[PDB]
Amino acid sequence: QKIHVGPGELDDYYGFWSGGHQGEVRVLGVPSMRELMRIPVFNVDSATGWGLTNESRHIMGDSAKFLNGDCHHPHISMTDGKYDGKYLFINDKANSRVARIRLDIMKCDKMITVPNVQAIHGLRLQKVPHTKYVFANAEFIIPHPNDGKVFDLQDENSYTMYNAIDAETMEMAFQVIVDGNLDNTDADYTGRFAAATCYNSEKAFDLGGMMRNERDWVVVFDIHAVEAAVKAGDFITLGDSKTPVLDGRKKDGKDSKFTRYVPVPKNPHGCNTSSDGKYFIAAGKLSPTCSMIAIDKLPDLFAGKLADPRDVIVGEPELGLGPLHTTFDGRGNAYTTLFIDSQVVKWNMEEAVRAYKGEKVNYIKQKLDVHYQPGHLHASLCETNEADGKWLVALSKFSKDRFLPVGPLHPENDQLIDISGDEMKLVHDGPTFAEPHDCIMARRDQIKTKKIWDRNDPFFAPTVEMAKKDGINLDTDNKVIRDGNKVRVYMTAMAPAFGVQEFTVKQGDEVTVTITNIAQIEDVSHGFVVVNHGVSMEISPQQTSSITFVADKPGLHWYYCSWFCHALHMEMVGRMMVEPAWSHPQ
Amino acid sequence: VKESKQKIHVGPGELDDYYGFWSGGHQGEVRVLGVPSMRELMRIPVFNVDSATGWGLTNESRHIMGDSAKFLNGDCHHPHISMTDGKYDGKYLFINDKANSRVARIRLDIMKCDKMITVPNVQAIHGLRLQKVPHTKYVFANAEFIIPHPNDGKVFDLQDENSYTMYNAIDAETMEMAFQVIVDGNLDNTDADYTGRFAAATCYNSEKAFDLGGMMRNERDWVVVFDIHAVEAAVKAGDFITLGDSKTPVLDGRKKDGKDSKFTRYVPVPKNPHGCNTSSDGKYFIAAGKLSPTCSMIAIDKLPDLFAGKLADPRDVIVGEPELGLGPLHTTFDGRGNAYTTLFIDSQVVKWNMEEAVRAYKGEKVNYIKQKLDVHYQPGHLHASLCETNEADGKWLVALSKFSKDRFLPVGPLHPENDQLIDISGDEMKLVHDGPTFAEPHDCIMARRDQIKTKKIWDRNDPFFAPTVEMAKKDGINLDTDNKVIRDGNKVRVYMTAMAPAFGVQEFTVKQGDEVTVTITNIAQIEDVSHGFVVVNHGVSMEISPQQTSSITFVADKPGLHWYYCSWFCHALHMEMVGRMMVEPA
Ligand code: CUZ
Ligand code: CUZ
Ligand code: CUA
Ligand code: CUA
Ligand SMILES: [Ca+2]
Ligand SMILES: [Ca+2]
Ligand SMILES: [Cl-]
Ligand SMILES: [Cl-]
Ligand SMILES: [K+]
Ligand SMILES: [K+]
Ligand code: NA
Ligand code: NA
Repeated sequence: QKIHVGPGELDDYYGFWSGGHQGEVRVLGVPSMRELMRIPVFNVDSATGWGLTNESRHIMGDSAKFLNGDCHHPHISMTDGKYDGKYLFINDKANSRVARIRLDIMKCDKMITVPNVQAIHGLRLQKVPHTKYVFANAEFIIPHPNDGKVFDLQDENSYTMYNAIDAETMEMAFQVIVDGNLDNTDADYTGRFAAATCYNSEKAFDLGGMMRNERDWVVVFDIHAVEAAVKAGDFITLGDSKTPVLDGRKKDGKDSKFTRYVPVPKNPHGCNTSSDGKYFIAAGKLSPTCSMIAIDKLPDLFAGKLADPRDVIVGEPELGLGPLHTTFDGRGNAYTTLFIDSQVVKWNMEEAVRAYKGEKVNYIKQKLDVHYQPGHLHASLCETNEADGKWLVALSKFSKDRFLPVGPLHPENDQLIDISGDEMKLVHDGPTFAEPHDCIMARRDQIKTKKIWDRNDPFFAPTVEMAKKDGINLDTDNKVIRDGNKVRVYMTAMAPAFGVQEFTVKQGDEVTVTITNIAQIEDVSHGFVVVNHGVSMEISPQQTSSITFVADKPGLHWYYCSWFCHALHMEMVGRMMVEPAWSHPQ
Repeated sequence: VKESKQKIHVGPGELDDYYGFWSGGHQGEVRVLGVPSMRELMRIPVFNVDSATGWGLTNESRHIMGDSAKFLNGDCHHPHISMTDGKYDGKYLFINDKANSRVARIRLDIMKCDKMITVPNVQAIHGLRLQKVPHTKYVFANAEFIIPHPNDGKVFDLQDENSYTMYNAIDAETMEMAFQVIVDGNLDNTDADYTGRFAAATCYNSEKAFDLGGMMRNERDWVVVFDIHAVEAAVKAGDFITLGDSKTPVLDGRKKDGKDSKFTRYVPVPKNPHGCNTSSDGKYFIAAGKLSPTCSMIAIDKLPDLFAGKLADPRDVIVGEPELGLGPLHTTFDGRGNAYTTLFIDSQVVKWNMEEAVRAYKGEKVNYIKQKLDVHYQPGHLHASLCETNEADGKWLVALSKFSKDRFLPVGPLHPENDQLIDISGDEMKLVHDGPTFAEPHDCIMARRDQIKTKKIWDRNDPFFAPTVEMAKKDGINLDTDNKVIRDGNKVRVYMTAMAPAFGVQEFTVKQGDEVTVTITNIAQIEDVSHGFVVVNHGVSMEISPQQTSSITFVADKPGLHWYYCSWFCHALHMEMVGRMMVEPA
């Protein structure tokens, strides 16, 4: 398997890395492991202006006031259990959001703050018949309402919820109240079932409390039952949110129609659907095991045909210390990170099942040392029925001595491992910033990107509507619109000249600058920076972008094009002249 | 005969040979790479807001940024490492911000920005380089754009006698201004000699024009040479003025009725010259012709005669003007007598011999051009290892090219820069690696592994958080031991230690509207065991590495229970390293 990509060669896969607490999404080439692009999401990007521009702040909504995010879990939309390459979704644990990235323009195009919850952690997508729902875990138990009268996690109105978002509209679809809490989640290959791990069945807030129970569980959701209750109007709402809320808690030991709780040791973490659709596999973490839930026993479980929820468990292999996550080669082997033992363990799922029935058999095939303390791992196409068994990435949390010293803060070590054969082979150590937790790979032919924007793209359609009210034709006009103490500058941009090279305003005016890059070539980006005003944005071919700032300083203020576009790029500049306040009405 | 055949593969467990410090371009950070692997080992936030470490959110970072903490953007170009006796000493890295007119200093032992200055009475810090000999006493910085003085909105005319820009000298060690020199025209790039007496800067806008045609009118602009000794003498004698409310000594380096200043000489050089690079043998200031297909070589040892009025014509210090190709922008050196220049139009690196160019300028028929290597595409800066020092080792060359086109997988309308690693150890340049990068790093600098020495854990006396230690002292707090909540009206100052896997303060209660400061001291002594702190749905995030104290301030504006958690995976029980803020309603 080609390991190195030389000058002029292309990578064979796209990799989409979470940015962790840095808040962006990163696009890598695999197997070179080089970063090809950064996609700002919850971070503020000085380069493109994401978080500064009107278009990006419109997408972020009120959450544009936050300059931080914490993302863990990127996933690609699917149709019939295969990537369709339309969208990538990712969580924000810090400010309780889900974001959608359009993979044709490689930008976040939608973002939602999940109502009535704290901390969106686990996230994964419906596989079949396609990604109708984005499933997302809120990790922390809170009071409802959370108005400061009740703080007790044991109150009957303290709980967290499972969250389903409509992938296409990026509006909430429903929420399910659960017992305990929620960690990671995955979905089956039928559309009926989803599952999530819980580690705080104790509803405690201290370390010892959260470890009290020998088993927590994975909670299984019957989405068909949830949808049926929603259509029937059998739901409630919380606070000011219209999201249908269904109650998936037990009451007096009796199960709800929406959930079943399978006892699983212990503070389990990863929750991974095998690529043959057979199992939800939960990583035992504090228990040295994984628990294998037979998806084809779930209908019987929900129909009272089983005596004990544990009856849906058909394997519980002992693997090593600190199992966190599992992935799949598509040849019937699973791969699990051992955080404490600092290894990846390769094991055969069907032999673990046979061992659980007492048939003594060694289901462990190999243990590979990684460096060090691995969290997530990802095999190429593992989340689809096309799992190809070629590449594996294990994302480790302590790199110690594997890279040059760079001070007290160390990079992470994401190691690329060749799994095309019987023996796992460590091939590359990839240092990364800010703790990517998880990543996802896609074949090159599964991603189709645009090189020039469409003029009707929804990303800036609101800006086009604003332009229309001013009588502006964005493709041709270079005009300064005045409206009280607001100034709206509309210009075209074409290397190496701004279409409006100077304009004059009053001190204190609120200035919006809208720029349309009227170029037709590829890779001809322009920028716009106003010196000493904290103003910066990108405009790529056929894109319209805009930004708003207050001209709070009298005098002459230069603006310039930031994106090197030309031999005369140093010279693509303009001037904003600000008349002093003492010369205008006080 | 000697071949170019260095290894570029750095396998698992092997370490890079050099550090690379890349500018973050319009994204605003500095990036630490390993060379020759070209992998990114660390990101150092400077002018960007970093969600991961909290740079731009924490009190320590906003203290360093001062009032400029209000800006969320920067635009970097030119990273340089401090020198002693013309060799890198590994103490500091400096970098410019063109967007908000700043210079930042990075401490290379902790890999953090530790000082920042907004340069007074200028717009757009672009060109930047360090004094070499006897050490980096001054940071020299170009303000690119001509502005009115004062810039109070009375005069906008850039031809006015009080419209100009200035050359800036910052005291490298105190990061206070040392002096400014008014110049004719504008300033592009700058470098310094190997004695401390002279510095020089290219000027592309000798015309003081605002339009593209106006800026290209003069057949020749110049490089302006500064007699720094003469500037220092005048400051010591008190022969200076000050501008506005800045105490910075200001010297007038303009020509007056054709009469030269004591501080400057203007050497005519074609055309809109751009790069300004000092050869590693200290013989030449080499100015790249850009619009002229040449480089101009200024003999540094003729400059004393120039300033003494011993030379008939300022062109007499020009001793070479090789013709190289289309669009020469920047030059670097292998220490063997060759220069390497980027040809932006021809899209090449041209290797040429400086002493042979000097002889050609006298009329000898000698071919000084050795090789032209195609690069991909449109190179700007380039950098050979240790080129800025008398130890230039002739091993590696990076050319930083602005259009990557088809050299990487497509990733939408925006494309990465192509930073290409070239083996120059032998007679033939050899292209060995294409490195995609984000946001146009413009330039980079390399250092031997043994020139950089970093701390593995923080010193408790570190100036970086000394103001926080002082705050703690005023509250009677011992940061190494204490877990306490101080109440001060509507202000709450929480102080806690942190150790995997538990915050030293796991709950605290405040009043809605209180201003909360959380100060955390990581009392681990194990390398690489960093913790984080995130307050859910409050926009609060920061890093605390071993023995560091970090603090962050936010308003508790939402009643109810609000979770905080450790963002840095630190322990098998990382998910459970959490606490609760309880906010009582008003
Ligand atoms: Cu958020 S957890 Cu194992 Cu996913 Cu990192
Ligand atoms: Cu700022 S310019 Cu040729 Cu240096 Cu990039
Ligand atoms: Cu437009 Cu550089
Ligand atoms: Cu401290 Cu994770
Ligand atoms: Ca538990
Ligand atoms: Ca000129
Ligand atoms: Cl998982
Ligand atoms: Cl230069
Ligand atoms: K780490
Ligand atoms: K570019
Ligand atoms: Na939205
Ligand atoms: Na300062």
